[PDB]
Amino acid sequence: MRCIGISNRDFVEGVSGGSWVDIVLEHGSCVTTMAKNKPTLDFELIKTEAKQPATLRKYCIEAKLTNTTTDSRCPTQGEPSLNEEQDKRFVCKHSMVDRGWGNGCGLFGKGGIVTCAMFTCKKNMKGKVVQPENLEYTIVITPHSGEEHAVGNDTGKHGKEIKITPQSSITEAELTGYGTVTMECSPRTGLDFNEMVLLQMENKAWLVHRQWFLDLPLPWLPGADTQGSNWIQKETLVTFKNPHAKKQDVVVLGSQEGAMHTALTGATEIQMSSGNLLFTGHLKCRLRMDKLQLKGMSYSMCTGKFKVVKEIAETQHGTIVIRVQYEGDGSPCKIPFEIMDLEKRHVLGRLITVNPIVTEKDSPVNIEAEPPFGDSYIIIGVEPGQLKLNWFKKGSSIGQMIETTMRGAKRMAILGDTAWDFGSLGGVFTSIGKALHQVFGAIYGAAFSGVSWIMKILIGVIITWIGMNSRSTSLSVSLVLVGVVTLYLGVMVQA
Amino acid sequence: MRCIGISNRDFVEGVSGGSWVDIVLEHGSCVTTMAKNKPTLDFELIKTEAKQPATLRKYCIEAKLTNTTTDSRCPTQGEPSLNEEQDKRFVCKHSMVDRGWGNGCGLFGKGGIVTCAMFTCKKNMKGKVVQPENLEYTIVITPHSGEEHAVGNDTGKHGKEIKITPQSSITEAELTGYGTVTMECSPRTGLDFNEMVLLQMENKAWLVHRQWFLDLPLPWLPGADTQGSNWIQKETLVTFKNPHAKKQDVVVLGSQEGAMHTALTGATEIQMSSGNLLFTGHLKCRLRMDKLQLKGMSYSMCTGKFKVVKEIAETQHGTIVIRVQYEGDGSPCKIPFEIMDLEKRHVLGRLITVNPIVTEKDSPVNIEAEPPFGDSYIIIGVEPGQLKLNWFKKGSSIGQMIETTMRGAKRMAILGDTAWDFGSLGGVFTSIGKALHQVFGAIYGAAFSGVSWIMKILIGVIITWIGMNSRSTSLSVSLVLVGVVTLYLGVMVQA
Amino acid sequence: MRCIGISNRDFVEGVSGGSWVDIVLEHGSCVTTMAKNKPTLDFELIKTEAKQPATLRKYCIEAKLTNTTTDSRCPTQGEPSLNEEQDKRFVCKHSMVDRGWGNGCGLFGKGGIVTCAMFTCKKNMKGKVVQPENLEYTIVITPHSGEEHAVGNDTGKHGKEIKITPQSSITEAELTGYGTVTMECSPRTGLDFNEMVLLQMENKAWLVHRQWFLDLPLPWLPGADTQGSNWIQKETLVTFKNPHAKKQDVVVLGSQEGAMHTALTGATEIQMSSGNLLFTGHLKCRLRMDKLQLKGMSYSMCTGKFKVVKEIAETQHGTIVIRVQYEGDGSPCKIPFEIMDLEKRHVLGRLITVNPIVTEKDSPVNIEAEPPFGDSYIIIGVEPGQLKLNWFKKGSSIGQMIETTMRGAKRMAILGDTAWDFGSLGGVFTSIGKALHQVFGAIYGAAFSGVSWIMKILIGVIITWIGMNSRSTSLSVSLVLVGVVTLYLGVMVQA
Amino acid sequence: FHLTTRNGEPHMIVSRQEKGKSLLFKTEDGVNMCTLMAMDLGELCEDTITYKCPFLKQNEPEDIDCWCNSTSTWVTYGTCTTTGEHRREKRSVALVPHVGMGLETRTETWMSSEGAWKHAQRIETWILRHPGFTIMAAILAYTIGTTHFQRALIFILLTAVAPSMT
Amino acid sequence: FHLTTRNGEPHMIVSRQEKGKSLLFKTEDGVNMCTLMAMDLGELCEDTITYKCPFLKQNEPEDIDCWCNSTSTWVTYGTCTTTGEHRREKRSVALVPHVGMGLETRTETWMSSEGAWKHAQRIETWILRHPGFTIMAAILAYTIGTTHFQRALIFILLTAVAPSMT
Amino acid sequence: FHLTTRNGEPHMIVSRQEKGKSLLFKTEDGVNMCTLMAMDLGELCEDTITYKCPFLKQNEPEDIDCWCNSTSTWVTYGTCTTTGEHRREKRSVALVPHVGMGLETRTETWMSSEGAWKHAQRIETWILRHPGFTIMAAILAYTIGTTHFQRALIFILLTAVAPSMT
Repeated sequence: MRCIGISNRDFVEGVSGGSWVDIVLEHGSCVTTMAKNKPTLDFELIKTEAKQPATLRKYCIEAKLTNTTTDSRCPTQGEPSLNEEQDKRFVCKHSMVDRGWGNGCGLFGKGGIVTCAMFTCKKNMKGKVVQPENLEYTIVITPHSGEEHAVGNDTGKHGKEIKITPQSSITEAELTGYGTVTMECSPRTGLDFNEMVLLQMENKAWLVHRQWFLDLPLPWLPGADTQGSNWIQKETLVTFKNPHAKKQDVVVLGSQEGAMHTALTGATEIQMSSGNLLFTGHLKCRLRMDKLQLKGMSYSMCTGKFKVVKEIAETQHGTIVIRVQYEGDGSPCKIPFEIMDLEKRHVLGRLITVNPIVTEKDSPVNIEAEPPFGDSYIIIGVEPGQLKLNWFKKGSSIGQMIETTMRGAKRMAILGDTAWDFGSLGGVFTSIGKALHQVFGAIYGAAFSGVSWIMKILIGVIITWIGMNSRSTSLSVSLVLVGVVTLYLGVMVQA
Repeated sequence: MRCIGISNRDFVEGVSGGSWVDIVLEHGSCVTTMAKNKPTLDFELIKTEAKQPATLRKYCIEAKLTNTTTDSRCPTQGEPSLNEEQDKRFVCKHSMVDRGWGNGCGLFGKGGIVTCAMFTCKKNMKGKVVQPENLEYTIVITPHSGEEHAVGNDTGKHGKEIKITPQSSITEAELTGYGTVTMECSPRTGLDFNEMVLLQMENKAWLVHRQWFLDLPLPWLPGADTQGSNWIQKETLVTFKNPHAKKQDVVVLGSQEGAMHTALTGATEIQMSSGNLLFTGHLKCRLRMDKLQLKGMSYSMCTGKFKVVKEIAETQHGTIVIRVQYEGDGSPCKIPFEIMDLEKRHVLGRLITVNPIVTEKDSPVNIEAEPPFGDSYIIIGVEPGQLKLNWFKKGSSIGQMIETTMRGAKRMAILGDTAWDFGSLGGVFTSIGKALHQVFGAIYGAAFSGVSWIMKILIGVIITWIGMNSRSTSLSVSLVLVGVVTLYLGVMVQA
Repeated sequence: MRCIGISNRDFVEGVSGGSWVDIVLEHGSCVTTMAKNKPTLDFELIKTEAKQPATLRKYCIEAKLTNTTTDSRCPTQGEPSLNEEQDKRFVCKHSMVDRGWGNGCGLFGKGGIVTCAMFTCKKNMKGKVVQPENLEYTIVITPHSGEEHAVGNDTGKHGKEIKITPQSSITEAELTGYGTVTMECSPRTGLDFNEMVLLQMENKAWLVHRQWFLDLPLPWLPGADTQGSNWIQKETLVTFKNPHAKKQDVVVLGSQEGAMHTALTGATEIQMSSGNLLFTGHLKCRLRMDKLQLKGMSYSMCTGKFKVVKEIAETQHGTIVIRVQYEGDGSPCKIPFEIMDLEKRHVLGRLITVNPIVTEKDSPVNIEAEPPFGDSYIIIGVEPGQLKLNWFKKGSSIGQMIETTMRGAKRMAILGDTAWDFGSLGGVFTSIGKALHQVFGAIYGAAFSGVSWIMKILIGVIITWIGMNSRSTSLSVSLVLVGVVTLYLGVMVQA
Repeated sequence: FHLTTRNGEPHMIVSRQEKGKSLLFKTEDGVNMCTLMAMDLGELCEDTITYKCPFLKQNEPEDIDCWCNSTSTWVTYGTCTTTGEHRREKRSVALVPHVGMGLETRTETWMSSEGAWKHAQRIETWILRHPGFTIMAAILAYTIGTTHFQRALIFILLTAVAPSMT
Repeated sequence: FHLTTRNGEPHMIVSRQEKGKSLLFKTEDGVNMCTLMAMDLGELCEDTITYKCPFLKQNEPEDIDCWCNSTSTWVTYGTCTTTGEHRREKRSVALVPHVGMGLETRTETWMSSEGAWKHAQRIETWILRHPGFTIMAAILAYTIGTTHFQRALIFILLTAVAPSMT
Repeated sequence: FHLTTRNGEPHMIVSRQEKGKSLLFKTEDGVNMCTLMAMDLGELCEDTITYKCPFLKQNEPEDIDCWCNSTSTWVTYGTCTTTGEHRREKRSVALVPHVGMGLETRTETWMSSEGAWKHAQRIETWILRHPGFTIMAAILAYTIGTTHFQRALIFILLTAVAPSMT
């Protein structure tokens, strides 16, 4: 009851044999969890954080040149040997020039020169590498209880926010009034954060790739060292000119701050100051929701008169959301709510908030539902005081069928290898039932009669029997597979 | 009639009821329009001009220069910066030269020198682009009144000049003494304009492909600028003598007008002195001669003396142009005008200026006419004083037949796709009729008996029946097509 | 025995029709010649040189300029001509320069200039072409006697070095003890030589291509030319600055010797001290052996004891070295060296040095052997106290089969068409036997019994009889061919 | 030889009035004895060439235009001739256009010899430049064609129609 | 003008307070007349540059900024500009950070998924970027190939080669 | 100097011992003072440059080194630097060598025509350069193709495909 308005609405409407339900979570892509006799939920990752960064490497953006000594020897005397060459504090080189009888030496020949200078590092340019185990995932969990101050909200707090640390796999998030749900939710099986790096300057920062981050022909200092003397990639900034005699116009290039800032412009700027808001990364979230329970589910069917305050406004996914008030008495009380045909014979739609509850007098109550495309009558209450609400929604049924089926197929594909339980014996049939649900359950529950499970499994065994004794083996394979799918997923959907 | 000596004299031998003749017109090519018992017209374009052309990019041609300076520093001091070089108004370069130990700074080595000057230049091109909108055509319309100053005269005050443009669609024009003609024209057929550009130099102009401007290495000015201070590729004109220690004198390239004239030769020269004669594209001009009156068909018959001043000035088409004076009284009157055979049995000529009429005594009249092929007699006047002129035309019958049908074929070729009225339902039949006329009607009216139409359509239906009831299908397809063309084109010719 | 560590080695074992080995000799390769009743020899090349080279064209690199003259005449006054021009020793140019009325002359216009100067040149190249005739080849012959300096020694007294030149083809060389051996060959079967030319400067040299050697744009001199008067393309070294007034400041181009060191480097370098390294091109050579016998054979076998100094060394060709030391008494003596198989019965391994001898006791002999890849016993000495040193030799017998057969095949293939003596009638049999014995001879010698020739030719005629009277004609062609090869090649091997 | 200062350095403007002669002055630095050894110094112009005469104390001058034994200084002068002109004329820059098309028009017409034979000449030029396509068309004609007349007609049609597409 | 002893040799520290004046002093080595002649000198700051000043025998001063004529000595001084700022040049080095990505991501699910999608998009582009070849190849295969396997080979191979060919 | 009669005219040899000053001498016409504005003057040596000094009466000396007031002459001088050596500068160009004769590649490429013919040339180069794959493709075509034209078709398709995949 928190994610009514965001574009990436998703629904998972299946359960496992051991109630080990599996979800994917992405930035901005909330999820709604349905279940039978159990409270429904809404899951989202609200903010991604990367705490305790690892200082990968450091760059000296600007340079200072000091204590620049230099010496030379006449030809055949060998290179001069000062004490700065051994010390890495000084960056330096040797070369040769023609010297001889003209300029002091004996004969014209290529005598050696050594040219050394202290390299002082005025300013730093920090690099941060995020490892998979350093992702602190902030997850918001909100029930479909009946709250009001979460619809189209960000801080709306009736549920709980939990910081998942991948070192701690199992975690207990105590949802108020309903108990707790076990959190076994890993980012490890998501995309690998192996090639993302953050450049940090003063307080601002950008995001850029690792290979690019290291390719830069700049001063190159390791994370472990602190003094900076152990200095690598010497010749990036000190550009010695051609040595005439002994001196050469040793000068460090100007500050690269402006140049590299101009170059880095256009990359992914990150306002790191409010945290490492990484915009990518799957979270693969396995949950035992059996510990969770609905304190409100079994309250008495609710008798008194019942009225509506605000009228419907459509949502992005196209779901009924009604704020309704209860003028009667008997609170707390289980409120009737059904979505009937216009002749009040057979039920069409589905309601998200299983067993809606009204445990407070003179308060709005949020009721959620999802009809099909077609005229329908939301029937509320019991006579005296019956409420009938005509409703219609646009679209094509096949549109939702293909949309939901393809969305679930992609969800299972990403929630695939290493994710769905294939190694766990006994639950293998349950795991394949879950998978077949996540792909074909839209077709099963919507297209194929809704359904009354007993009679449709009878039809399922009928189609299996016709398939096995068919005039063609191709049709036999094509039809008995669907029939066994129907039977097994009817045994499943019953749960 | 104006057009004598112009090689490309196209003909329209006939008119229909709709009279929606779409004349082709091209540079250096006149057109003659016939019409049964209606005034006969001569069409020309006298002058193509694109008024108010746009300016694309100016090019420099003759470079003044001043404030040239050479600054330099000793090696190991960095090439000096100048207040001169930071402004685009100047042109400049940095270079490296071996300053020796005697050369001011006694430390021999290779160092930087900055050399540069002001660059404002005197004579400049005018580059210009022409769009389809700005195409203005100047159309000359003349009647065949046979006024004396017609042979080899273009702008003489005898006809009408109209300022046609695609921006304009309809405009009536007045032909003095012959009524009204509507310029409902359609200048649609611009050849191509993306890759053609106009160039002007003081008092001369040229046409050249756009790539030639885009690639020619000379100084630039985009059309927007007006100060003449910002230039692109400005370094090409300046060519620097080899650096000489601290001297670095700059020189440019001198008079390029001669280089332009000798190199650009072979491109399309345009005589802008008389305006810009754009020899490009054809004109596809629809004219309706429904409301064009003829003054003199009702006049009496000439009965006086008859005399010839000058004999035929033989034309490229062998068309008799008789400049003849009628001292006889009674004017205005209709002229006897026969073109007869050797034996003088039957007439087979084709006079051009319908209703040859003398407006006033003691005045010459230029009668235009096209005799048959071979030898023949021209009969002017009536006995007594009957005037006979023997004349021979060298052309061959089937020859001139095939070339005139080919001229019609070309005219329909350019007057082809999107031109002939295919959209107008009901008028599609008339459009195909006029097409068959403009191609095969020469054959129809000059070879097939002339013709008295009733008996020839009888013969045509006979031919069609024989072709349909023939022994071979190829001959049937060959002959029934000719028959149906004969029938329908005859029905058109009657109108 | 200087081929240890030399990768390319062939164990040619045989004598040709005229009892002359056909050496294939390549730089950095080995040859070893064997035959029964014939001491083994080692044939090598150690030095290649070209003497009395021809000077294709002399290049003088550094040009000094003297006695430069310049003169000019005003326009229309004339074109000056100087006697200095007629003498070709000067480089001369004509030119055009503006003069003027106020410019120290009479009128505005282009007057002529002639400027020219002497062209001396001090430093010069030396480019020479080498003909096949002028080459000299340093062959060296070594005996397999096992002497201490006769193993892997580049300066041992044992070896004898001879030079080979076409001018003295039939030459006689002497080997200590063994006697007289004949030098005779024309090695011109190698790569073409006309495509290469050698430059030399002071001491360094470069191998380059003739057309490149002539392309380099500098002054020339024909080969016979030595006077310095004639000079071709002498303009490039003498740069004439821009035409200017009455002057043409003549600039002398700098020595390109540094430029040549910059360019030629990367190409094929050569040092004259080591002689030309024209390793390209095989050297085929004839070499008669009839005039040599076994030296030391008269020495009796000694029945003392044998000791081993160094362990069983391994070379790069499946061959074993044994330093056998004789602690007993009775030196010198004919070495008993033999092979046995696991059954201690058959002599299967192949020996290198026939009848080795000991110079003196306590001076061991370096016996060399080639057993087959497998397990065998090198029997040193004779019982009692024999030494049946076991030895496992890695590899596959088919390995050496394919390797030796292929190497001999390629050896006779590069020396194939127009190389092996097919024209000689009667000697065609000897040439066919030569081809088989160079290619198939290892089949007779190594794998087929070792061999004692009489018994195996009996076996071969038996195999021919079996193959002829066989059940299959394919097997007949496969077996009788091998049998006749065995018989005829054994007859050849006896020679 | 009018003297001013720019960038904190002296700046003398010389003219023909003092040409090819030793420049002399008395300034704060001392007795300034400059030699203007230059070349193009004529009467004053608007092509204002400028120069640094460098400070040279005693050494051997070389590869300089002007020098002064007292201190570095600026000198300037013109370059135009006596009569008056920009500078010496040269001829340079490489350039040439395409060559035209006019009074011919670009459609098959007029029965002319050149126009009539242009199409055949282009066909045979294409055939010479495209032997492989010619062989391929011949093979297709052979396979599809049942009669030799149809074979030749189809081959000619293919060879004539393939270039017209381009 | 401040003399120290480093590496067994004298070291001379000079400031701009004695700029443009010959190095004159007196020590036990003798009358050490010496000269500094380059104009790179700046004020006294931390950017210390050094030299060795060679010893005259007969030659004219040449090839060295400094020149002594009594005993070789090392001269060092400051080079920073008058505003107290180190020397520096405006030249800059960097690259283009917009787009780079060669090979990444997990090992297998990425392999399967991106293989399916890349093959799908590649084939689909070949089928829509060049459609007519596809349908003509399909009908040609269906007409010519004897077996469905053969027909599959025919049109799959044609659809593979034609868009690359065209 | 040495006023000799060279080529039948007066001829002088001016050296560097006097420089940048007007010479004075005597001839039959009288006393002649000679200007010498040659800036690239050195001391006398072998490299003797020579002039034919003009005669000017009153016109402005322009674009010339030498001139007098009475008569023409021939002034010469050396150009050796202080060390006494000839003129000096670098560089020129020599073509970089390499091993093996390269004669298989000349002329530059027309983009459109060579792009069009890239496939035709590439198939030929590839089919020539890999006879082994030619044999395998031929064998596969021989086996698969039931009748002759199927065999040829499969062969040519594979030969066209093989370069493309590379």
